[PDB]
Amino acid sequence: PIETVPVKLKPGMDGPKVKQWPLTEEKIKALVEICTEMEKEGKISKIGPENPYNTPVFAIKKKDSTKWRKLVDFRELNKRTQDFWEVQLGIPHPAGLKKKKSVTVLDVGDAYFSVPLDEDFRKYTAFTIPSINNETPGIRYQYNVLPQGWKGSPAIFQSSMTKILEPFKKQNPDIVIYQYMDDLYVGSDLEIGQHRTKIEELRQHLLRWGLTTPDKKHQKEPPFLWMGYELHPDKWTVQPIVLPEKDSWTVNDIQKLVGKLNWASQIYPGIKVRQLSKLLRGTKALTEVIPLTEEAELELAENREILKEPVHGVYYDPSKDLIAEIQKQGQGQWTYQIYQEPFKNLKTGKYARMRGAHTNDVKQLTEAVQKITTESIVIWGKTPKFKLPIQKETWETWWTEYWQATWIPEWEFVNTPPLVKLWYQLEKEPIVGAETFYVDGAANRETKLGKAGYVTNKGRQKVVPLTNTTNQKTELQAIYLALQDSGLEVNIVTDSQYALGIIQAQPDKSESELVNQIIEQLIKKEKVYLAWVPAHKGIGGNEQVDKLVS
Amino acid sequence: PIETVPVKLKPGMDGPKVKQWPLTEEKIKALVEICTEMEKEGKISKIGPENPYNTPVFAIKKKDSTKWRKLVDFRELNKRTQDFWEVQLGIPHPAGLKKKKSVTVLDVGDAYFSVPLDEDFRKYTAFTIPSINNETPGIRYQYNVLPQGWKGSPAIFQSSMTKILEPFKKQNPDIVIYQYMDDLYVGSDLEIGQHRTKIEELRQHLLRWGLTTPFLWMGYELHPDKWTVQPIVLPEKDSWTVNDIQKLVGKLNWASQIYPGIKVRQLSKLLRGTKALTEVIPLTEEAELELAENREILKEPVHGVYYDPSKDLIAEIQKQGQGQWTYQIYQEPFKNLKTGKYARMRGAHTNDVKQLTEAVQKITTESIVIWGKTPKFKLPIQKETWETWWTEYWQATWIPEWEFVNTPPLVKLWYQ
DNA sequence: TACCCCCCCTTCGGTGCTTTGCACCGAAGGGGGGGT
Ligand SMILES: OC[C@H]1O[C@@](CO)(O[C@H]2O[C@H](CO)[C@@H](O)[C@H](O)[C@H]2O)[C@@H](O)[C@@H]1O
Ligand SMILES: [Mg+2]
Repeated sequence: PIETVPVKLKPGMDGPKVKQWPLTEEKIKALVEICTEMEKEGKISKIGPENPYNTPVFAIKKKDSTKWRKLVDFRELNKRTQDFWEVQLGIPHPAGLKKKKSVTVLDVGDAYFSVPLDEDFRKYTAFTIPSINNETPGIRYQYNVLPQGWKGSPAIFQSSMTKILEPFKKQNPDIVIYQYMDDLYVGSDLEIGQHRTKIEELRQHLLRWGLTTPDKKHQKEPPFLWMGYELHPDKWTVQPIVLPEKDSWTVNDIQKLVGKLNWASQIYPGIKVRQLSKLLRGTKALTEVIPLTEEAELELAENREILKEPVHGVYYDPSKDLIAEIQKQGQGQWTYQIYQEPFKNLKTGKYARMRGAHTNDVKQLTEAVQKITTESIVIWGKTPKFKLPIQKETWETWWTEYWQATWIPEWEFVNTPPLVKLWYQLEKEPIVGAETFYVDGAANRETKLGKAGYVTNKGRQKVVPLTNTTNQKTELQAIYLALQDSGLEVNIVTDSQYALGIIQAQPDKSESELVNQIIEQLIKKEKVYLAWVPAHKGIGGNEQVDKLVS
Repeated sequence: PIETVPVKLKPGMDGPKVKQWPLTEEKIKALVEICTEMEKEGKISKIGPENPYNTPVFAIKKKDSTKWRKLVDFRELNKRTQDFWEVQLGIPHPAGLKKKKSVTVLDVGDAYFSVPLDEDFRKYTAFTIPSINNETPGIRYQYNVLPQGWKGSPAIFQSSMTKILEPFKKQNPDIVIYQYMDDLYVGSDLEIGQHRTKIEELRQHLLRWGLTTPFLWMGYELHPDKWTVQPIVLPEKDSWTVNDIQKLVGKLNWASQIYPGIKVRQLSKLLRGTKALTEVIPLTEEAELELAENREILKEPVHGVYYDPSKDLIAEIQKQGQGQWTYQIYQEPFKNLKTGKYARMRGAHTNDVKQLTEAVQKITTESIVIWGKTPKFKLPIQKETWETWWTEYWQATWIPEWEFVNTPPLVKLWYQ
């Protein structure tokens, strides 16, 4: 027998006492027969006069099956049960597998019910089932094993499964076993005879510890169904993706739709979800129907064209380098491919996170590289060589001048438009023979009415009244005014820390229409010098323009 | 048959529950080998998911070392473990260490594996080794002996440590020895040859105990007597443009938060009109005194700035470009205990993250020598960028606390 | 009327300097996927 795992309740808390809700007849019948089976197997014990505890029970159908799995609502016990540290750290990915001569996929049958619960804890799993729709009091039962619905059942089974597999792996060092919950993957470069032997040795060792491996779940011939994928001997692919083609879309329809596209992006290159996700943004409840934007259904059409073809990934060769190649897709969307040989993608993906109100492509490309680096270390344990649509000169100018530390590992330029570039560069020194604009802006906190303007050495001046604004908005506005009214070269002086912080980071896109307008001006200019001075220190036109807008 | 020193967390605090981060292949291989050898020797033992605690682990190579070293990020555990100053186990700090001509850093963490750890405290040292592509669920261990990198290990071991060093100390009473975490700081005023000689003596002295009652051979040489300080300096010009004086006034106005006697009145007056930034303007006679007076004020030390042993140290770092990095150490804002500048570090002109990692290590090293504390860093870098790369460049056996800041340089304050 | 893990996109409230607006970030809830 599998040694138990000592499990306690949270200090000073007692077991659950939640009475069964009313159950519809059809379930009550199937429930009683499922209980009696578990009684005969010994998975549930019959005692119930002495245990005051009860938890509600329910049943749902098993996937692709007539069979019914009984469900226990243990959330109250969950709150009172000690916390567990989960040993499932991530999800295996087919692109991390090496190619194997012989492969087997088998599943443990009735996983949780083959691992004996901690002796003392069994009494708290107590439950009651109405024998005939609350006609007869019914029978109380306790679990003898890990019960479905208990927050500690996955971790305890998972760890027990590993302790059982531990000696088998150590004493067969030329086998590779991937364990996810009960589900097992077994690969070897052995003759299919020696492989079938080792497999049978594994099932005996597993059955010997009370873990069955039914033949119904014993896959022997490709394509192996595993973790939602299809494994062939030299290529892998995803199990078919079902795209809802409904003409009427609710919120929930788009959520399901966007999620499926996300899942597809791991191998289907070029998937984009920005426009569809924009449809989701808003207080709209799950039921309300939403019409597709013109650009939104253009994205869906391009997605279909990607999902039309059948794509396949290859497996990993630890002797070859890893290669990551990124392309800009516009509007803060990026896709990438990881591969070791051309056009034989291990996997693909997308990065589209828009973090920050004001950013640029270089920042986003760095974030995309950082995501790819981390995803790669998870799957292969090393950093891939990168191929990026950015000139070496561009990057060198960016990272050496930016005030934050930033870096990209070994990479080379790939000349695939649209290339990433910096759209403007602020001068380091004031421009001789360029009009100098001292700008400032102010708004009344109570009024929300503001003025923005500037004064110039040549004596040019301007003040603009503004409504429904803030101090910061007016400070940007004054800089916008100076850019609009100046020549191709201009020196601008301001006292807005807020404004200079944004502009000096060379953003090329912004969530603020006004910042976007400033960016547009900066791109048109030839030389722009920004300088900060402290406010209220009687400096230059700063003190003169501070009186105009105050 | 050694009795375990009982240890308790600070009342009202749970153990650490920090998730393990992904590890490269070479680092997982190093950990699996190291943890296998440690398990055979009883230093660690396998545990299950019923232990709710976890602390991240990874591996490093020290400077000019080819052999991997296991490193546990006990920062969370260290902040949740009872302060041993209340217990009186805490180590005192020698003010003379920073005055010695040479100070050698010795890894002595191996010694700590000889002392059992209190049974009731072992559950808090849990860590999880991950696997490439998640082939296996995490393999959890916990510590049975004093673990490297935990602040309780040197405290509990201090009794044995003082006894071991007692002969060497009495023979050479001029040598200062300070213990911080897994390291031994041994400073002397001897000539370099005799200094390394005395360090070699102490090595074999430690082995004699190791034979009777990562490796010890490595040693790093500091020279704290030569540690410069980088102060605030005003430029020297004979001709000033409007832009120059605007910069000067802004810089002086910022410095006034540190030196209150600084004035900008006569200099600000020079900016009355609205003029092109480029225009050259002669300094008024009154202004010249104000600048010279200000330069004099900057020379003198700040008033009422001193080290408080009960307050934490804070370090800020600024990237100045061209491989130049400035830093300030303080406990209260604008009361800097030390300021400095680094240039031409490893990774200069190619890698920002390596340079910043080196700066953090250098600053922590100085803080340990000068005050016996490691500061909390304000790092000029994005969180994702730092977390992606820093373990590739880390070469120390401790890890300081850090937070992330984004402060655009409006005044070139610490660097001209 | 259930449990544990990973992923993306959005929303929302807490936190700290850009200050009483604005920017950032982590949590949580929607979806996808895996297994009981
Ligand atoms: O980079 C900080 C990052 O690390 C985490 C997880 O490892 O926490 C560790 O680092 C913190 C920063 O010093 C420590 O305070 C903490 O104790 C330590 O576990 C994350 O919490 C944090 O985002
Ligand atoms: Mg003003």
